[PDB]
Amino acid sequence: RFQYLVKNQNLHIDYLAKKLHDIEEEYNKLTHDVDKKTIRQLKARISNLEEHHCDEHESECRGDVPECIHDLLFCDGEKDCRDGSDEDPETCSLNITHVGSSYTGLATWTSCEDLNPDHAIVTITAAHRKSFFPNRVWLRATLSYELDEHDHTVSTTQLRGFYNFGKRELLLAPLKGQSEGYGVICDFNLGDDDHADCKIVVPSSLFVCAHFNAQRY
Amino acid sequence: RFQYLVKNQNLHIDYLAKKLHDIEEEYNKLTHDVDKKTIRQLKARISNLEEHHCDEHESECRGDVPECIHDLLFCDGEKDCRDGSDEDPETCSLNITHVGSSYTGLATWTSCEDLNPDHAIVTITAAHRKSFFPNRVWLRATLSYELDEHDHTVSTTQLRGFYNFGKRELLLAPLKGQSEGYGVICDFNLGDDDHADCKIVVPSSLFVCAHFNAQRY
Amino acid sequence: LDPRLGANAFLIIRLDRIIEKLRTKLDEAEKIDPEHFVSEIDARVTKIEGTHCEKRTFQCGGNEQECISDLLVCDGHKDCHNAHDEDPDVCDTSVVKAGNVFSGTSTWHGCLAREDHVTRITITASKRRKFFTARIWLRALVESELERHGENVTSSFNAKGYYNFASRRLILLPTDDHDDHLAVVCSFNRGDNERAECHRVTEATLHQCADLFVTLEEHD
Amino acid sequence: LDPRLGANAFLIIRLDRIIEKLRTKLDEAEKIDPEHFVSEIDARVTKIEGTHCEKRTFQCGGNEQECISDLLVCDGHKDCHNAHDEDPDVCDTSVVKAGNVFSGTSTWHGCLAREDHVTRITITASKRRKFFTARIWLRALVESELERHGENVTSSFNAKGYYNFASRRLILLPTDDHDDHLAVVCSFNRGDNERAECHRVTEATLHQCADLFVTLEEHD
Amino acid sequence: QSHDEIIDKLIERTNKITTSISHVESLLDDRLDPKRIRKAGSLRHRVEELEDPSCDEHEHQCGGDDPQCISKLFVCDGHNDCRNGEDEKDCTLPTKAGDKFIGDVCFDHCTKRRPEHMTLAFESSSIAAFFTPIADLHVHIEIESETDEDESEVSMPADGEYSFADHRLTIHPPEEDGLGLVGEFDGYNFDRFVGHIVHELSEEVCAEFIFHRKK
Amino acid sequence: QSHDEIIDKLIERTNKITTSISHVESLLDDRLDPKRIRKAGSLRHRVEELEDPSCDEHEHQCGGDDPQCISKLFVCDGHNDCRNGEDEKDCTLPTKAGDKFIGDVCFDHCTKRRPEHMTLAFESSSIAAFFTPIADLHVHIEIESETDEDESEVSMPADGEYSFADHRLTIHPPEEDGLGLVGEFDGYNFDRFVGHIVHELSEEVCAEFIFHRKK
Amino acid sequence: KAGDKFIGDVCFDHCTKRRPEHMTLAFESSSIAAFFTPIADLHVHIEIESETDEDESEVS
Repeated sequence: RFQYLVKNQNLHIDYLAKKLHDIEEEYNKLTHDVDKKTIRQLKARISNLEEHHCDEHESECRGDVPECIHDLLFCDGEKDCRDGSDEDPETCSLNITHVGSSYTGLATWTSCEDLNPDHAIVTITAAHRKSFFPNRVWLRATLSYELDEHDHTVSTTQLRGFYNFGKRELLLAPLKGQSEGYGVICDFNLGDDDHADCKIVVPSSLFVCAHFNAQRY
Repeated sequence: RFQYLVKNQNLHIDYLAKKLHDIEEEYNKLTHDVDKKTIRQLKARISNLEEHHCDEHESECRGDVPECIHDLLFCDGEKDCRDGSDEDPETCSLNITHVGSSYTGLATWTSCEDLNPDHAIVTITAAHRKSFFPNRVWLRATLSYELDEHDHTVSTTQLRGFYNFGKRELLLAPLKGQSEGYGVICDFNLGDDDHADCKIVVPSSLFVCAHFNAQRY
Repeated sequence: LDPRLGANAFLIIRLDRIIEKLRTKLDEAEKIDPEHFVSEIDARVTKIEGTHCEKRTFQCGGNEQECISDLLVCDGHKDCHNAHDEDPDVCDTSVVKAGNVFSGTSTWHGCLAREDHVTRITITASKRRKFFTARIWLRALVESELERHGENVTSSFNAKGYYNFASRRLILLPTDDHDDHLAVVCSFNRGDNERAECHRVTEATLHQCADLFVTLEEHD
Repeated sequence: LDPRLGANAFLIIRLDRIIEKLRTKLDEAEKIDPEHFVSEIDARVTKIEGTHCEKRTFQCGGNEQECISDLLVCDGHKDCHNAHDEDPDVCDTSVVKAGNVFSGTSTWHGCLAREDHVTRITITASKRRKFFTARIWLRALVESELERHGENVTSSFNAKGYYNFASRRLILLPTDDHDDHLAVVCSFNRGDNERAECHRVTEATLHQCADLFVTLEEHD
Repeated sequence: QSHDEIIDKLIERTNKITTSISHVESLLDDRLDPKRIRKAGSLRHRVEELEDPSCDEHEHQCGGDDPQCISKLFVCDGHNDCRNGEDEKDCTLPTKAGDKFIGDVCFDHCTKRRPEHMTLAFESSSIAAFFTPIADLHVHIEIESETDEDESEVSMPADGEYSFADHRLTIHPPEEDGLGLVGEFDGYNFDRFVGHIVHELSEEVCAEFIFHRKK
Repeated sequence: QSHDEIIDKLIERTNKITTSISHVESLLDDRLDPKRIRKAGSLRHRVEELEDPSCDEHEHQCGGDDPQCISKLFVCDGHNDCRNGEDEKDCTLPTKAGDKFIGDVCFDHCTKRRPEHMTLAFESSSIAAFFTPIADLHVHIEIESETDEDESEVSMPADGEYSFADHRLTIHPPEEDGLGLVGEFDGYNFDRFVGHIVHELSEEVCAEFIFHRKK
Repeated sequence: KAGDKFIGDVCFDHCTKRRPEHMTLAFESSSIAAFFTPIADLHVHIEIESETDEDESEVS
């Protein structure tokens, strides 16, 4: 009969459904593919870290050609470069320029700090854009470092300065009027964003008062 | 294909097996029929309890006929009865005759017992058979009744006597030599085995010293 | 091949009708419980098998045979050593428990004008303590279905009363009603739990005006 | 009727082969874990990315950047506030845990007469405290498969030593053997856990006689 | 081969269930089984006998859940007395026809000879088309006596009826004398019935015989 | 009707699974998917570059689980070096034929004109039947210069080989002068290769051009 | 067979110092010689979880 053979066909199916669920199940057990977003982070971490050809205050054009042009020429407003590597986002980027990025690490004073090396925090307070501007900001920030754990106090000096594209280096000094203010030099070049090799200097001679390897925050 | 349609046929079966287990299961939930052995016990309990025609010391032949013959005539050795109801097991039975049946109840003394009615136990110690003998034993037993709960003591008088088939009554008296001994009368006739209406008497006058409704043990 | 296997089916199709018909039998089987019927006879007979004891006394169990005064015996704590009461079978709340509806025919001596009819006693509420076995205070609704001039009417009055564990008695008196329709009284020992023997009576007189045999209606 | 239903089968039979072939794919898929491969590169690269710190000092985590003396830092109780150690990922016993067998090729400078060959370090036993992270004392069996005149032979000696959590070092010295075949030393940071970089060395000299890169053999 | 391994599977499973099936059909039959019914119903009767009776002697107790009393005359009108429907469900008329019953004496004030036995042959039996309740009978009461002098044999014929509810057959006296027989059934169970010989008018009992159905 | 209700059932379930199936076939392909492979393998390379190298400059590192160093000359003998079987599994010869590559200058001490660009056309390429390891090439190095006076165009032809393992093609100097080109691949990825112009004997680098494959 | 694990519950131990509560017996390998039925050779690891006074000791 009609009713019949059907009663089992629906079974052969109710079957497959299970042999499959017992699969989709054994699937979830095995993890989810890491978020291309992972590889990307590797290629990054890696890429940040080898020499570049250029002697100082020249930087290479972003793109395929190596070619080295002097740091200064940015910007014409126009593509200094033939390549126009510039025009590409990785150069004109928002995040890069973006203000109110903060970097911290554990400052261990060669010089000052009798006490046990304390937390240093150099954070950006404002930095000039205009519209177009592919380039490096000329900026203001704050350098804060704990007095103590005990004291629960903390020094906060205001700074002025810029960021060198070519150098990958952040150079800040006390704004003024303090006459002793302290300043700070942070080198990018892991190649990473986040990470920098900062050193608290004396705004005079640019002599290293203390050193701290920083991360963002 | 051959392999094919089979894969589901075994399923249609693996099916039935379940629709059945879900039945045999719902079966056990519903109780087991009480052990014909139950009805039997009812017909018994009931049957033990209406008159019999006979005036005293006559009993009816077991079987279909009512007929009444004098208690005594048992046994010829031979069937006194026409019916031969006798020859049937319910009359010549083992259990009935069987020695070392004990009956107890709570004796409440009209007479003696200042104290709170105590446990009485009339138990059979020996009782004559021969071989054939359909009939009633002429027997010996013991009557024991607690002094107290407190005392933890207890009187135990030895008895002699018989059991009247017709009467359904157990009649025991102190064996002797005590000169005061006490005796006991127990009537069967619920019709039951187990149960009896015993009364501790004075072996003299057969006057009721105390009464106790007994069960076996 | 195709025959021994395609025919081995006409064999299975059979089991399909069988197993099904078998379901019907398992349904018929649940309706006659032997273990139930037997119980009906036991109770039926035990009902035939008076008190040795004196009234409002409690008869102990098999072991001894003693009388105990009711109130004292249902202490709620063990009256006696054994104790008869303590054993779980009697004390068992559930069967006893009210909230049941009882219906049945009320045949009158005719203190009431009105022709024979049905009464429907239904337990409204029931307090005790938390435990509380002996005594069960309760409110209930008593209806009758009687004909006035005109159509079928229903005389309901509200009642208050109690259940006496030992008494195996349920007494329901009227509340404050203008009707003040007379008090109903039911006893247990039918030998079913379900069933009870009742009578309509007056308080003062404490006569019996009518006979009423009720039965618990199935909840479903 | 018979066609649309008897054909709807040639449709289902398909899913049967499909679902099956699909099983094979789920088997192929378990062999390439991406999340695994990526990890290989991470470790592979982290391996490329020296110590700032001084030797036998412990580098803290991201937050600060401080050096701690090894013994002090693996108190077993928290060395530091944060603490780097306390976080479950490093401390995790399982990966570390011995009982593993490690094999690999031992290329000699040829302090030993004998041609290059394979060594098989296998952890015999491993005591600590109950907890006990820092230090893991252990016994192990070192075999080599080398040819004498005549057939393939196997030089096994028993060893005793320790594993230094921080050191990422496994030191295995010979027991009292007449052979007293020279001590093996393995370090962790391959960046795999599995894999280790070893060297055969003499105690006294504390020179390197041979290079040996081992890999944990699968237990199954 | 491939074919074979297949084919075997389905047989031995069809039976593995055909068992579990009849297995239950048994447990069911066990709760319906008729020998249990009567045996229990029989017990019920013993109880129905105890007590001051619901219905009258004359009146018939319908049952059951709810009692109701109707006349013995009253059922089986053909109108229904009973909600229950007793007056019409008891499918079988106790009274057949042609039956022979052998009675064993056990108490005979009544006759001079007192006989050992007494056969009761039922010649005819007819029910009026309108009346269930009463079935009219024609019976020959046979007797094998030994007289002092000789041997005597007797086969006195008498009319009689069997009442529906009562299960009580009244055999109007063969004799002028007005000794009559009155046997009241258990009924089916047992066709065995106690037969009282009475003075029809008086209803004095003066002879009891246990009658057994001869097969 | 009865027929119909039946028939529908089985269709919509065949698909309800055909989905769960291809659903997994996807999750699987995701862990095999080739774009992920190269991308990861590419990362591996970056690492292989770091460090004092397992194998020699000359020598080739087989891999992998267990290292082993064999000569660059040494693979691809046709005997197997490798347990691993590297000398024979790398299915593809980097070096095709007919390819054109455009180089963008970025450091030219080397020529007078320094040109902006420099096209590299591959005329022929043949491998000896016995030698995998080295494929011989014939190439035309085209150049569009502007001279002071006029415009000059050049298409100097030169021989050269591509080494198997190195991925490094050496273009023996077209010139008497013995300025030659030496481009070392990433290889597939990228056909882009840095092209160093050197003094063939010296191996002095004096001109770097980034060559991109023209499609 | 082979592969079996057996857990022993002590009940009389003159024998060891610690006396342990328990004692696991793991069967690693088992091979019979092709000629000999009568005797099957085994390789076993006797595991033990003792508590020492000082610390805890484990053995295999």
